[PDB]
Amino acid sequence: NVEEPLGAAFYIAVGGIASSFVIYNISRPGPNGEPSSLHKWFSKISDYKDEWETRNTLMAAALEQAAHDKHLLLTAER
Amino acid sequence: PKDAVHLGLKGAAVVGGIGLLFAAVRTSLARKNVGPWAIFTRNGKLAATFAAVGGAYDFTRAAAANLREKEDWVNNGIGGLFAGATMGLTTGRIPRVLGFAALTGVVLATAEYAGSGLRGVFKRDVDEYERKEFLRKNRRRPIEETLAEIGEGRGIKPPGYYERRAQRLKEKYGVDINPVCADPDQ
Amino acid sequence: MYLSIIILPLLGSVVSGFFGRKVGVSGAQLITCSSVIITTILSIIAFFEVGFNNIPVTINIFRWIDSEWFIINWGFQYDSLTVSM
Amino acid sequence: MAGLQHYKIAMDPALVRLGSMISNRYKYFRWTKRTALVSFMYVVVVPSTIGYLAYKTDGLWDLRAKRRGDLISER
Amino acid sequence: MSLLYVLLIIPIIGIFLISTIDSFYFFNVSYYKKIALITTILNLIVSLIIYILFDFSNNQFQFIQENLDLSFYDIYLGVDGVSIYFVLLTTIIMPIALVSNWNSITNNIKSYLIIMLLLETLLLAVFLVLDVLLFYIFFESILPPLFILIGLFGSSNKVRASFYIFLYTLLGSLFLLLSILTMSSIVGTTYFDVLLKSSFEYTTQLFLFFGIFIAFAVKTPVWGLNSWLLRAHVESPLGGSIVLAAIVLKLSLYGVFRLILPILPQASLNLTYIVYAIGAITVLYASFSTLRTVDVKELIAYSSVAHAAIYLMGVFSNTIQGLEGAILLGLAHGFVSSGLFICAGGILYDRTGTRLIYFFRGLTQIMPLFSLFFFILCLGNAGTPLTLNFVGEFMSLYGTLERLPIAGMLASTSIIFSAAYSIYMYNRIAFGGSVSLYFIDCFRDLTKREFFILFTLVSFTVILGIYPSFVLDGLHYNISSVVYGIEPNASYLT
Amino acid sequence: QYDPPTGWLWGVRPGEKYQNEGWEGPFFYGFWGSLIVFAIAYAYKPDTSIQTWALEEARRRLEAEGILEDPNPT
Amino acid sequence: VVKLTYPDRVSYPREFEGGLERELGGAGAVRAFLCLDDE
Amino acid sequence: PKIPYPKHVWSPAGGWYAQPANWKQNTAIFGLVIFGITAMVWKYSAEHEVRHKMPEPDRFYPSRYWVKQIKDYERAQKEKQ
Amino acid sequence: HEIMIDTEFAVPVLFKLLPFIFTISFSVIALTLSELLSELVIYFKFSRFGYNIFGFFNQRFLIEFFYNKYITNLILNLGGQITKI
Amino acid sequence: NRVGDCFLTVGMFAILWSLGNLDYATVFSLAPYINSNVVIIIGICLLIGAMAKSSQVGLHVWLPMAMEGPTPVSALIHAATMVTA
Amino acid sequence: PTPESEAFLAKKPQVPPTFDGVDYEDNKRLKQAQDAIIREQWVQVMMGRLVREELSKCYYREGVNHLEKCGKLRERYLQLLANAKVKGYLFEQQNYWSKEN
Ligand SMILES: CCCCCCCCCCC(CCCCCCCCCC)(CO[C@H]1O[C@@H](CO)[C@H](O[C@@H]2O[C@@H](CO)[C@H](O)[C@@H](O)[C@@H]2O)[C@@H](O)[C@@H]1O)CO[C@H]1O[C@@H](CO)[C@H](O[C@@H]2O[C@@H](CO)[C@H](O)[C@@H](O)[C@@H]2O)[C@@H](O)[C@H]1O
Ligand SMILES: CCCCCCCCCCCCCCCCCC(=O)OC[C@H](COP(=O)([O-])OCC[N+](C)(C)C)OC(=O)CCCCCCCCCCCCCCCCC
Ligand SMILES: CCCCCCCCCCCCCCCCCC(=O)OC[C@H](COP(=O)(O)OCCN)OC(=O)CCCCCCCCCCCCCCCCC
Ligand SMILES: CCCCCCCCCCCCCCCCCC(=O)OC[C@H](COP(=O)(O)OCCN)OC(=O)CCCCCCCCCCCCCCCCC
Repeated sequence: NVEEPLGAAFYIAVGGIASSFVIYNISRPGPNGEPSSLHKWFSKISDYKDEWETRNTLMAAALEQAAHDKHLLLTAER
Repeated sequence: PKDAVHLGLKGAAVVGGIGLLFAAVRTSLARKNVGPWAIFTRNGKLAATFAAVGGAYDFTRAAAANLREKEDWVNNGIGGLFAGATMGLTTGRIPRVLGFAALTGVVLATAEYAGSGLRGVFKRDVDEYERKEFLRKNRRRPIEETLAEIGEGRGIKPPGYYERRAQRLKEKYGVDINPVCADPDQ
Repeated sequence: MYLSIIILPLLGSVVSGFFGRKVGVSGAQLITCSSVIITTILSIIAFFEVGFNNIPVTINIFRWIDSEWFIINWGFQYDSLTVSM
Repeated sequence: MAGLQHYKIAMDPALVRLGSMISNRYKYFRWTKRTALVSFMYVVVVPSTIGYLAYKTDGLWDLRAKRRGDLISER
Repeated sequence: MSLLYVLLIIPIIGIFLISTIDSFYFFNVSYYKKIALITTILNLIVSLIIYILFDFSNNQFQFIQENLDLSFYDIYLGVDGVSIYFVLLTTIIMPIALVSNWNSITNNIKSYLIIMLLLETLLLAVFLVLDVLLFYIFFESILPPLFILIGLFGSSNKVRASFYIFLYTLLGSLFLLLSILTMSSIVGTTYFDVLLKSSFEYTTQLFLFFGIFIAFAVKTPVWGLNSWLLRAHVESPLGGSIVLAAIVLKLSLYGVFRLILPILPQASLNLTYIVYAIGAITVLYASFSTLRTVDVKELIAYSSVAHAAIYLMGVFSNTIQGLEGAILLGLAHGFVSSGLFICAGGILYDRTGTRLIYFFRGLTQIMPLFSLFFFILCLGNAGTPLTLNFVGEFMSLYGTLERLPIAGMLASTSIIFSAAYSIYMYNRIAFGGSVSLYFIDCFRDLTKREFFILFTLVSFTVILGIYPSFVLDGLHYNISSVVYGIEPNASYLT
Repeated sequence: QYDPPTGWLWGVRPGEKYQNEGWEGPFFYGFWGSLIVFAIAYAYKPDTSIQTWALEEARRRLEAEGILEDPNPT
Repeated sequence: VVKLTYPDRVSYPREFEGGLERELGGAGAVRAFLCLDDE
Repeated sequence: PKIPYPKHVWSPAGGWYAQPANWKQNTAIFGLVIFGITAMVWKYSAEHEVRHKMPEPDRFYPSRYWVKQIKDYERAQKEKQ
Repeated sequence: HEIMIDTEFAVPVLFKLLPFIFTISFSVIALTLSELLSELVIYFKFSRFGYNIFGFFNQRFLIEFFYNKYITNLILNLGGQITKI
Repeated sequence: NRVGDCFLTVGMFAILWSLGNLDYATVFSLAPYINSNVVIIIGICLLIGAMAKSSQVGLHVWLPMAMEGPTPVSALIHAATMVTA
Repeated sequence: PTPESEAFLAKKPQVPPTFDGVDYEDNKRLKQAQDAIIREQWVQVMMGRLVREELSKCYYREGVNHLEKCGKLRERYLQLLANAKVKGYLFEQQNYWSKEN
């Protein structure tokens, strides 16, 4: 008459389904289009309005000049 | 044109003469007293083999040049093919025949395509700064040059593809191109 | 109902196979048969709902594969033939 | 036998000998009429055949939005 | 200190702590393994933080740090869509590789962990460098740690294996180096943002293509250049094998996106019928050969050859679908082949001490958890749907068929033979009679460790198999940049 | 008649408890743990895929024709 | 045997008014029998 | 008779003749978990079913009671005169 | 492609009831060939013509002997040649 | 069956190649309008896939070999539901 | 028309979809040109996605009458299927063409 306990697999699956239902509902933008409190944080931190555009441009121009200086030295008349 | 037999004889002589050199060193480095006439007795095969490879090589390239009526890298590889084949024939092993032919024909062909500087690379005698700058900034080219190398279709559909597409199909299949309208009202 | 016909045999198969130790032999037979019977009954209604009154039912849940032109969704569609079979 | 003790297996000598012969077989390959033909069939002909068909038919067709009165042949 | 540089620094700190902790505490080996595991966990945590901040539709390289102190050989790091998922796959896989060997090393544990941690920094550097020479420097830097890993911890034939993987890779890479040096000479620089802007002449592109393709064919590997994989991936330690198959095979795939698609598009278009003949040949010859392979890890190693041919055919399709399928199949093969090597090299080889398939039979009877995961991994290796392996195979094969139908049909036939060799192996091991009479001792089923390194791998493939959008959303705009062609009425707007 | 469910999970005999090798801590809380935390943050992540940006433009450009209906005409 | 012994069609093909051209998709699709060649 | 079987093998499907003494209880808890998901799915399918045709009032269409698209239509259609 | 109208009217009555005639007839020969005659069939079985027919149909037209040998084992030998040569 | 699915997979490639997607409401909305040769290429492929899953004379050898399973499996999967896919 | 959302402000191409007039030395403007090429291609293709979507609703709504009522929606997709395809910027960046040829 040994009894089999439910175990941890049952709780993880039910908890995972319950958590998935809970997390999805609270993450919705709501009836209005205004984002959530936590939605605005993840946009403020990842702003990079032109930061990658600025940094990349200077790097490309600097290395283009650097390639130019070597081209001058490497092709100088003997 | 060129004299295939005359060039081969010069080919046979030049690299056979070095074989005669290597044959004398073997005779000189021979331990037992074999006298001076072992240059052609015990090592005559060595000098003979060299004279054969050099003859086969210069004959065939000259011959390949006559047959193709051209002078390019193909002929030295072909020359090296029989040159390599000749050395393999001395061992009497078919894989040795093919493999040494393959080795020689490949090295001697990439040597002529690339033009190894062992005698000196060709000097451009131009502003070498300018060639690099042109190659560096030639970032946009006329579409015709690309169309010559890559052709039409295979996802490369320049403006005006559909008009010439119908013309090509009419010339080959004799079928007019006219897709049907998908609207009943039209 | 239309999407319950989908998941009910799935749930019955997951519990019986991954928890046959928990429900035991009779527990598994009770769930698979019950889930299939409940699913079977709902199909009979769907035959009336779709086949007899001629309402095809479209149900789209979420995109499966989305590349440029291919938009394959986990979408289900009830018409006369699928309720016949 | 290995670094970490495993279970006791009935290591059959015949099967052990078979699995060693396979691992050592490369050392005994030789060029013969048979081995040259098979090695030439698989490495050259069949690949060059596919390369011929791939080359010959590259661009021959496009299926995109083809209709009645319009062929599939592209070249 | 950019997040990308943080990725390369954490595994180096772990090396420092591993090799100095004895001066602060005879230290226990468990300590070293815990330092190494946490080190890889924090590296995974950083790669997840980057992914949250990553933007899916930017043509600028992201999370780049300005150097401006130019030298001859500087290391610039940056990430976009094509590199973001390879970085994630490296950070997910390496913790699993560490756990997969937790109990099976037992000697030179410090050396194993330091080598494993160094390999993480190098492989990540490969996917993050923004320069073509920088790419080569890291693609090759991993050979000596790989050479010493196999020799220190490999099986009986690890000497021949370590030589094969070192010399094959070097010889091919030397031809790739020649092609790379020609590019830097003409352009003056190998930086991505300015080398892609350049335009090489057709015959230059042709000779640049051979040099690069010879290296990528040794690393794919293509059939006939794959002896090194048969030896190395089998003779390697289990962790080595996981890293070798799930990460190192991908470098040539990621390298096709950065070294030939943008700069050699004419050569790629005009030579596809040669790539496809080799790709078609590899799909058939490998599939037939693995059907007759008797070493279980070599069978699983040989499957990698067949699948690598499919995503190699995808990257040369010039289509949006083929390129997305190629990355998704390369990612899918990373999880599934990792699980199959844990099943073979970790579970079976630790119990029996042998890898010959002749000795296994009926393992399902005593080991139902192993068989449950083994079957799901045998389904995924067969391209069964709801695995990320199907989405990648279908998209990769669709591009191959559209670019060139004769190769698509032949590559399609892999749907039969992958199933054929995967299920046939599965039956001779898990099914096919009762438990093999060669086993004297009974076997235990999966330990908690084995269950959770397999459950994790089968979870990733299945969830990504049901919602591949997680990965495709961050590939759509960047994949678009590598396509070469124009439409008749969309080109040249005015 | 039926047998009571038997078997040793993880090989643990009924007498004793599963012993920890030390990987369980970092793996269950560092590896999987961070993998659920990341999943939560992914629900709040802004949508920057090219497709949704393009569907919005495709919508208006279709609303300029008769295929779609403008919610806010003129 | 069947080729030498099989019954000829015992009914003229049915004709639909207007050919059902609009209902089947306009002139760009396949329509039905409408005052067409005998068969 | 019943075939002998190893007692040391743990299978989640239960094994050879597994039937726990608490099988009735566990079969009820799992049924409730099964029921709740179906309710969750039924609520979803009521909300997102799409129909371009509306059933006639007299016909046996039991879905009109729980679906939103028909209920909104019938509620609006009740306003006559 | 509609042929249903001719099915109800154009078809001749003889062919419409023809399957029933064969069904209700050939049953009696089969029912008479057993428990009534019961040896006409064995006489056919032990002839050389019947023995070859019986096996061919019992061996399912041999579409599995040529499959196993000229399709399945061909691939197995192809794999053998590639691994060994 | 996997042989049939290869032909079926190729068939969906031909749908995707010609129509942009393989959703039912699109394929059948454009069916009367596409190249007749395309439809043959399309049509043949899924018939071969249909040939495998319904045991047609070419790929037919699995259904009787598939009678090695328990009898209800033979009744349900191999006699009334899947063979009708 | 649908109002332009805040998201569809930070990713609007400030430049036309072309490479004429772009100085390839200047990185910002070339990158903007490549951005304009790709986004136009994707915008044109999601039109097909919406047309495909509408045709689906039309097809079911019309049933057997789909061959006669959904005609306008059928052709619009077919035109888009004929033209729209993300082909990248790389060809147009590397190959100038002129209509007056
Ligand atoms: C799984 C498939 C199951 C089997 C179904 C096959 C159904 C039939 C399809 C056959 C098909 C589809 C492509 C198959 C692969 C595409 C995608 C693969 C599958 C995607 C998943 C392959 O047909 C190809 O066959 C080639 C053979 O060489 C020919 O190429 C060229 O051959 C030489 C010149 O003809 C060149 O010298 C050579 O240089 C080329 O090479 C061409 O005929 C054609 O390209 C197209 O067939 C159709 O082609 C067209 C033009 O002919 C025909 O139209 C006709 O043209 C007029 C004169 O013809 C007639 O007056 C007119 O009445 C009619 O308008 C059709 O009647 C039909 O024939
Ligand atoms: C695509 C990859 C898989 C994705 C889905 C993953 C599972 C999702 C849920 C599937 C339904 C539940 C299946 C439970 C099966 C019974 C549980 C079990 O494994 O027992 C082991 C059983 C043990 O059951 P047992 O109780 O009889 O064990 C004791 C007796 N012995 C040990 C002798 C057997 O082991 C086996 O006998 C079979 C070994 C292989 C197990 C394969 C089970 C199916 C696995 C999922 C198949 C998914 C199909 C996906 C189709 C894809 C479609 C495109
Ligand atoms: C092997 C599985 C294969 C799956 C393939 C993909 C699915 C296709 C087959 C299933 C078809 C139906 C899928 C389920 C549809 C409904 C999901 C659901 O539960 O939605 C309800 C919940 C809230 O509804 P909401 O989305 O907010 O509606 C308003 C939004 N406009 O919406 C939610 O977001 C809640 C999410 C809850 C968690 C998911 C529930 C899944 C239900 C099925 C579980 C199956 C696995 C069982 C695991 C073991 C259980 C013991
Ligand atoms: C981002 C750019 C990075 C550039 C490189 C920066 C440095 C990278 C690492 C280079 C080498 C660092 C070595 C770190 C370990 C040094 C500390 C140490 O002493 O470890 C000792 C360890 C175990 O030995 P021990 O514990 O003393 O003896 C116990 C016997 N019961 O013994 C060992 O750990 C030895 C481990 C095996 C050898 C290492 C793996 C092969 C390396 C080949 C070296 C040549 C190539 C170098 C490549 C550098 C990275 C590209």
